[PDB]
Amino acid sequence: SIFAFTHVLIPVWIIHYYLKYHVTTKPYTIVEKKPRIFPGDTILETGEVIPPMKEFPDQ
Amino acid sequence: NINENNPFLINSIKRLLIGSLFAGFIISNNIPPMTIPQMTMPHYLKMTALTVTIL
Amino acid sequence: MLKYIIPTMMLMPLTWLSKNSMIWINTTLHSLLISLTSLLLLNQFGDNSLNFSLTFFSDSLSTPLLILTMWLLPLMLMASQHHLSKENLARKKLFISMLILLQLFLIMTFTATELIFFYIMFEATLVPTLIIITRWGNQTERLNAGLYFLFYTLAGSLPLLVALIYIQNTMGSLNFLILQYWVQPMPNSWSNTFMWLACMMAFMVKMPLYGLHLWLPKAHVEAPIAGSMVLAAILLKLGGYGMMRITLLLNPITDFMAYPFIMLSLWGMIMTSSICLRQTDLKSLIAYSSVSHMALVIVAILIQTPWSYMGATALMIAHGLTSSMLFCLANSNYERVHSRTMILARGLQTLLPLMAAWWLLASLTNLALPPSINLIGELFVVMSTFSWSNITIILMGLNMVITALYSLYMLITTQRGKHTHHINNILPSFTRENALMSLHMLPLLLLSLNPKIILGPLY
Amino acid sequence: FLPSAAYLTHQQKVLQLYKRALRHLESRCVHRDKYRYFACLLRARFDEHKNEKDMVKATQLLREAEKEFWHGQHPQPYIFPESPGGTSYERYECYKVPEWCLDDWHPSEKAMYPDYFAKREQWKKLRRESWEREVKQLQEETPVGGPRTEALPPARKQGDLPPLWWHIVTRPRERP
Amino acid sequence: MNLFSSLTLVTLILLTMPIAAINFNTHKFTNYPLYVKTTISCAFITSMIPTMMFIHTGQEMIISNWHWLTIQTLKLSLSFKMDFFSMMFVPVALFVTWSIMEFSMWYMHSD
Amino acid sequence: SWDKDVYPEPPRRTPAPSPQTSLPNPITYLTKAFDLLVDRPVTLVREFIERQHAKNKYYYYHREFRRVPDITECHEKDVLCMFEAEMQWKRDYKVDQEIVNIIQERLKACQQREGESHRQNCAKELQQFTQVVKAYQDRYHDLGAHYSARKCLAKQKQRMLAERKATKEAA
Amino acid sequence: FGFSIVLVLGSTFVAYLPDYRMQEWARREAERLVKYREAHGLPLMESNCFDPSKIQLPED
Amino acid sequence: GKRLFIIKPSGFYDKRFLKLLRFYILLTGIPVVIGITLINVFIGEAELAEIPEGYVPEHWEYFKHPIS
Amino acid sequence: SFPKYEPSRLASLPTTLDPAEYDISSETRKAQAERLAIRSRLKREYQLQYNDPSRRGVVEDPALIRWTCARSANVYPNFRPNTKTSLLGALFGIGPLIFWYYVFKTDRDRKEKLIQEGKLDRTFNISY
Amino acid sequence: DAPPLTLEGIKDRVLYVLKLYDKIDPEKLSVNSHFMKDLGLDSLDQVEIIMAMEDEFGFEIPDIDAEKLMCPQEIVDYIADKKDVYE
Amino acid sequence: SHITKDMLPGPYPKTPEERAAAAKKYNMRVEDYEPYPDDGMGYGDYPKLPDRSQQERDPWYDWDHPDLRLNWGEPMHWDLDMYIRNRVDTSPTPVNWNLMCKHLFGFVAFMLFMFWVGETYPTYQPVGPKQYPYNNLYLERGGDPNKEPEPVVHYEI
Amino acid sequence: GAHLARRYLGDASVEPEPLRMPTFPPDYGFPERKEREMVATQQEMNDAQLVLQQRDYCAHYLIRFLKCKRDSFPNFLACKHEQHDWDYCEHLDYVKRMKEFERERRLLQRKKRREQREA
Repeated sequence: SIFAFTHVLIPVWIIHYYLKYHVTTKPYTIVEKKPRIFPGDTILETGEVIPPMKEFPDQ
Repeated sequence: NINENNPFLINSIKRLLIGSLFAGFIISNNIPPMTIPQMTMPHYLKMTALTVTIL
Repeated sequence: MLKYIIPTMMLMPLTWLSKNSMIWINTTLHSLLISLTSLLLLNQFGDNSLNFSLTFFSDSLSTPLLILTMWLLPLMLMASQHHLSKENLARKKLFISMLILLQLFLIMTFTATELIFFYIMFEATLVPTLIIITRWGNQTERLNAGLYFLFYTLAGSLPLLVALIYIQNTMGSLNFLILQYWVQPMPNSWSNTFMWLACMMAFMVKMPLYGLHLWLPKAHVEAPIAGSMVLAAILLKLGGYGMMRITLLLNPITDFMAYPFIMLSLWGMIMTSSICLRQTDLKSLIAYSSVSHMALVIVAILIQTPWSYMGATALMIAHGLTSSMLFCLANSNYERVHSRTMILARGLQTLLPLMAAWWLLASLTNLALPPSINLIGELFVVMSTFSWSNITIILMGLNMVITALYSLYMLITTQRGKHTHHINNILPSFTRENALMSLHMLPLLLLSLNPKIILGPLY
Repeated sequence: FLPSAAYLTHQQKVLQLYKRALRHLESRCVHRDKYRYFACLLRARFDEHKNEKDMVKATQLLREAEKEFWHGQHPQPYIFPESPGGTSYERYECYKVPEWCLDDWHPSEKAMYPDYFAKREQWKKLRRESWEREVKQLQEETPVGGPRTEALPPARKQGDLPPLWWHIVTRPRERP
Repeated sequence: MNLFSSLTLVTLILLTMPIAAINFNTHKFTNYPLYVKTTISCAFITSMIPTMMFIHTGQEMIISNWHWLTIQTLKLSLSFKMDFFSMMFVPVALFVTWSIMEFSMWYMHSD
Repeated sequence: SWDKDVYPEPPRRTPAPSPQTSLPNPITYLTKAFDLLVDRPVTLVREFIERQHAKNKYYYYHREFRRVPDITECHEKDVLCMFEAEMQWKRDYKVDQEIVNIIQERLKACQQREGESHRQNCAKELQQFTQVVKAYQDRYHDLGAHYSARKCLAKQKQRMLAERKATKEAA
Repeated sequence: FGFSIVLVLGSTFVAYLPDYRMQEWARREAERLVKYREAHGLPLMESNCFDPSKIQLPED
Repeated sequence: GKRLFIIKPSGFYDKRFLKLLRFYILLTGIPVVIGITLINVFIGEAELAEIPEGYVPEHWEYFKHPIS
Repeated sequence: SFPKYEPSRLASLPTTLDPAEYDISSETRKAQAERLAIRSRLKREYQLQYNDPSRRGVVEDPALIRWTCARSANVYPNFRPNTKTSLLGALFGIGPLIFWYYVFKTDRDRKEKLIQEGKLDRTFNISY
Repeated sequence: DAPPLTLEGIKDRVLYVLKLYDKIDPEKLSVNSHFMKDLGLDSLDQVEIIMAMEDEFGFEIPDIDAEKLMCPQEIVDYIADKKDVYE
Repeated sequence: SHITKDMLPGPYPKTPEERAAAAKKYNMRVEDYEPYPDDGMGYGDYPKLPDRSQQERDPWYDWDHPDLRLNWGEPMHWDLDMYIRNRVDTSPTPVNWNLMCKHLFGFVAFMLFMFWVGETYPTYQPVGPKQYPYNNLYLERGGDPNKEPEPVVHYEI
Repeated sequence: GAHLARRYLGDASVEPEPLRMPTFPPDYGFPERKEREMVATQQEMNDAQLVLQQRDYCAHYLIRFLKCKRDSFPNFLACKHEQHDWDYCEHLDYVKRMKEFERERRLLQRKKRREQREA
């Protein structure tokens, strides 16, 4: 599968070589929109929790 | 000269009716809900779609 | 710069002391090496222009146009055979050396500090072009064309000399910097009105504006390909270059006194795009395309925005390349069939098959292809004139619609639908023609990649 | 407005009106058998006064026939996909290369196809063989000073091909 | 994250190679339609996965570089975003156009 | 590397995904194969390249400039004075346009990070944007094409004279 | 001598060249000056580019 | 007994021009790309150090790329 | 049984209901006979100069050349400036020009007055 | 899109759909036998015959050529000129 | 070579000269050469023709130029550029022209009139306002960070 | 409906014209009844990236549904009843808005006709 080899590895290798180094030396490059945290979430990064959501009632 | 013994065209029609029977539900199910649905209709305003199409 | 002038001097006796069937390769190779050394000029940076040999200096108003001339020379030197190969040795060598001397006075014009030196090299640009078109026009009204040409360009550009001399001995010298750094604002009495109207009217003649424009299309359609290309691209964009230089004076009155030329320019733009919608004689449509673009350039110079000046110089360079190329395609079709009319040579998708690729590419660069330099120039002119007034955009967009319409008419009428099947003399396309297509449409796409080279000194 | 005759006769004109009305009734009427019914009704209407020879009453009826045709014609007539205005209408006029050309090739690519070019050489020799004398004499002897028609006579005289045949024999296949 | 940006840029750039293939052709490939169909199929099956990432969590991003003619107070670069519309819009069009590649193999076979 | 005090990156937030799934997990197998097939060999080639960087090294510098004094300290004509003065002013004008570009890049980044909630957590950057552009609009804007420096200073006199008569009428 | 030594060499020669009209200099100068202005408390891009202490306006 | 003679316009001059174009960009396109790659991967770019005390540099030592 | 189909400048009257193709006179058929004679002679010389194997260039069509010289540069002789010509000239040239002049003076005076008020919405209006 | 055409097959089809139409006789109906002169049926039903051939073979024939068919052999001549029916 | 006298100077007077000349030179009938006449607009002494000419001229005549509808010898109609098929279809329309434009303008005016009547007369279902709690979504509108929190709340019903 | 028909055909008085809904004062047919729980916890609301015109009532249910829809993605039809509950709560919210409109309608009707009968 030489075709599958070239067309899912060689531009992938070149573009991931392109997307770390040069483009991160560019400072205001690619920016993520943040995942949306919940009151029943903690944080993977350092680890600090949020108090949960309050009482439910009148359903 | 009615002839449709073609693997290509049965592949294409095959896979597009596949995408035209299930994939609308595959899309519409897990859309990220970016609006507020109305969902509280009277009578003859949700039935009006099927009513108009049947008539 | 003097190292760019003096080998153009020494390139002139090349054709003289080269024997027959050997002049061609020599002139081609040597003018192309001059084109490399020309592109070596680009040292310009930041604060100042690069100024030396006291008569000489280079802006980026002058660097890209100078490279345009010193690159459009050898292209033309190759372009102008098959219509004088069967002429004699003496007139052949005279033609080539006349073109070289035309180039020399062009570069002298583009690197002119002193505006009197500019005016001398301006009409020095004029005088060989008449001899070229009148001796090798290959039609029957070329005589009247040259006569109209010289009297319009002189009599418009004549009192400009008197106004510049008046400037020379009422203020001091005419260094462009000492024209700058010293310019006092001149008030709105009537003599200032006449002086502004003199300078602007001379270059209005040269561009042309709408009211003085039948100067051009006869001179285009009754000229050889060399004179037609140098005429269109280099002469009209030279007029624009000179206006960009001389507009630095008389600032605080041209707001008051530069209304009616905008109205004449825009209504002439619409009328010119409409008159090139319905003519025969394929050669004439590109001349009226040139008049449309130059009217837009004149709007761009009468407004005084850096957006307008960047769009102005980009529009100049791009339309010089585009109209020169499309003139060369028109010449190739006319040398296929000795007609000069349009509707006789229908077809030509089937036969000359990859000629269609170059008609497509040239006509889309005329269309404002969506990354093209033509689109960049027209877009920033439209932005700046919308800031000038919020109502002008109807005429701009209507220009855009009619420009696309006549471009597509030229595409699908000359080269679409049916060979007329009574022709039987059209050959396959030679390698020289495709070579000229390549030599036109490589620099336009390379400039489409990185265009920040060629925008104006108001960068 | 036609090649042979200077004008169309009245019987011809009545006939073309018949074919136009019948075609538009095809386009009007689906299911094809009620079409057949209405077509024989139309043919009955032309049977109602078919056997009359008052030529002035005939052209009176022809004028009223043109009026009654234009009153109820159909907007988009069903035209066949090779007709004028049709779905194709010289579709492959793209692929219709003339045959005066094909000889501005290269001798390598000419040597790739030997036999067709040898037979083309003997065709071209057939053309130049009997072009001058027979064709030009039959066109400068048998016509009048004013030709007064356009159908050219065949070469019934002695020998070779009927005159002026090159671009009419050598037309392409209309489906390459 | 590397994965999302890298896969969307390669779904752009895998729609570049057949133009390079005819530009380096100088032949008569009798399988160039098959080539274009299979590179379209590969582009869709590499593009559906970052949409799956979008609906799994998000990480909804813009990429931009290669500024050109940053003349006055603005700048303009190659800049494009993947969000809701730009994310879920693409694989639909890829699937449709892959089907049209099949049908144009058949319907347009004899030209 | 890039200066973070001038390109302010807000505090990172990333939640840990907690299934509660038994399909399970296409993206985990995806990113495992992605790391092992893409991230490792590109890093090996890049480390080879950086050893080739570390074979022999260069430097390039910032072209620092002095401060030539002023344009209000040149005389009537004095071209050799005004040349220094106005190339100084034009270098200020280039770097000032780049300041506006940096503020605009900050505003783009603030807009994209906060996503679908625009109207909070971008107040300070929009406020400093309107401050810098009020400065720019008041200072360098309507001078047209042939700025030398002198039309800017005539604008400067005109504007402060307007505000002088404004505070006199409202004093 | 029109493509292989002219076009491609001109393409490399205008591909990279100095900071044409002083670009990347202005990037780094702007970065240093904005770091300075937001460190030392001063307002970024103060108006009145010439000091109004150095003016003598006409009066009434 | 089915294949015909499809009349073609020509292809010889066209493919000759395109082959000469691709070969004569290839002649010094590939050495040019190989050279620029060898330069910017086997000599490195540059470093961003500040002006040291008491040192005056020349008009170079200001540019990232070494052929610049 | 119809409203008798008035023509227009565009809706051309087809050959059925002319009704001039009914009262055929002598000179009508004489004209059709001579018209076929003209088309016959022109196609005869065309097909003669169209089937020649020695023919190299185009068939050199004189009527297209004649019409080109008519539409291009034989406009100006003849021409006398009459009442109609001059009035339509001064209308089509100066009229729209002076119209656009008035509308541009209108918009520019409105803009200068509004920015002389001090309240133009120049909240940020940089690229002028 | 592959219809094969030949001489005698289309001669068979033209002769067949003339045989199917009723008010002619199937006895004296030769390959080259006339329409008006010998069968005796008039002009109008002759143009209905021309309509039948057009409605069968998928292209109109013009009224300039509709005057002059008059027998099935000349019909096969004109259709073989239309579709270029030779090898 | 080409004669200067196959061009067309001057006008049409007198009645022997130019009429015999234009018949012999334009290959037409003598009386059917009709000049414009001398309106003074230039226009030479070139004929007037019935100007529609292109979706007429039945395609089955089989002349020379198969799409231009020409005959190689013809007066070559003056506005021919404005008339080639792909430009202006002056075929006879199946109804009229006045009646066409009357129905079109009537339908456009009717729909815009009912649009205006709709614009003054909206729809609404019996629906309250969308209750936004925090002073009508304040501190998530355009701004005012601590200037004026202005009390407006909703009440249970 | 028929109220729309009355508002365009009969009088324009008795139907209150929309999008100017509070005309009668509050706590007037209430007296002493308002709680308005609103337990979305505004800080966590804004720290969540919900859209404007979604920062609404019952938004805690939406937060629950987003929690389960994040936590169970390739489960294709697991998260049903939470979004069902959000639908039900916003149904009740629409009912409350209908109650407001008909309260205002009957106030305008009965009040203004009692007033303009006895005056």
